[PDB]
Amino acid sequence: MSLKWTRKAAADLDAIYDHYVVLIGPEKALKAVQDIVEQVKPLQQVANQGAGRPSEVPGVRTLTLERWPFSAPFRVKGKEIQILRIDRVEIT
Amino acid sequence: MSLKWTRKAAADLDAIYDHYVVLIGPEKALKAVQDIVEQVKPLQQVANQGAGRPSEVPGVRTLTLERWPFSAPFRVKGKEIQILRIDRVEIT
Amino acid sequence: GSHMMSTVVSFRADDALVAALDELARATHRDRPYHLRQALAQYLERQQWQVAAIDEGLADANAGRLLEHIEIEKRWGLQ
Amino acid sequence: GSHMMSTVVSFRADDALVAALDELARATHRDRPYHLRQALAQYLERQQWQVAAIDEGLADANAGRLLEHIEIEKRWGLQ
Repeated sequence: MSLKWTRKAAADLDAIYDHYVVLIGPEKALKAVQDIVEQVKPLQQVANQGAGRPSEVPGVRTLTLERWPFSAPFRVKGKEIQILRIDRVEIT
Repeated sequence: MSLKWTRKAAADLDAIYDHYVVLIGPEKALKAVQDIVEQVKPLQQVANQGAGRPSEVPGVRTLTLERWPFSAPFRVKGKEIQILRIDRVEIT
Repeated sequence: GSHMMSTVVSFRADDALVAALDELARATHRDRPYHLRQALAQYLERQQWQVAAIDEGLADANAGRLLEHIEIEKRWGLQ
Repeated sequence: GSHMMSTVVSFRADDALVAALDELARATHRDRPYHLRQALAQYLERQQWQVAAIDEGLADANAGRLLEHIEIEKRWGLQ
């Protein structure tokens, strides 16, 4: 199966990089974004495509990421797993 | 009485400008920051130095600003009104 | 204010959270129900912002505005 | 999990908020108390971030790191 990102999710990563560069500088901001991208990668495997928890939106699941306060809403559509956003969230 | 801003509150305004420039561009970001600064100005008058509502922190009151999702914690200290921060907040 | 009726909501909360709530009520000079209403309203507002964000992502996906994962990796220096 | 006891918190909430809460519980497949606990925990966390921010401002003020209002205005083009 193909793992794809929306235009908006790709822009989210760029916005997340800019958010962290001003707080922790470019080397650590880059590692933060790379971590997020590598956490999303296993959604390519069918065994993981039921991970996360039902989002508020129908037919969309949300993967709460480790380490960084973000969530990745996604859905299976045909032969694609679609990463819809990388959204900032509040986590307790 | 003298109205003073902390170093951190001054930096907050610069950070708020950068936050809005990427969303609404420099002309409107500048107006947003100028609005915040002009909303704080009346705290110079003693009649207004009991405005806002008690913050969580003792001896500090918090002015919830109009239009923009920020609050201005402040305190009276001797002959000074001190603007301690311009903090982002969530408002219902 | 509101012109709506209300209902009593109840839930169990660990003692540390209730103690922190009570201390906040003391410091701010507003009672427990005020802060609980603020907490619920703000929570639901945040949840609606998540819906709004997901919706913008669905709009991209349904318009075919989709990028391959490997290309994301390449832009971020991973592959 | 927690090793603490808990207490029942109750408060009156307008029907629209409770309806929005119930709809969120349906969509996410978690009950009312779960979301109410999330709402309270996240609210209190936000309130502690405000304390942390104020504290950093008090530290500046007590160290004399203070600027005149007119100078703020001048940097922002107001006077």
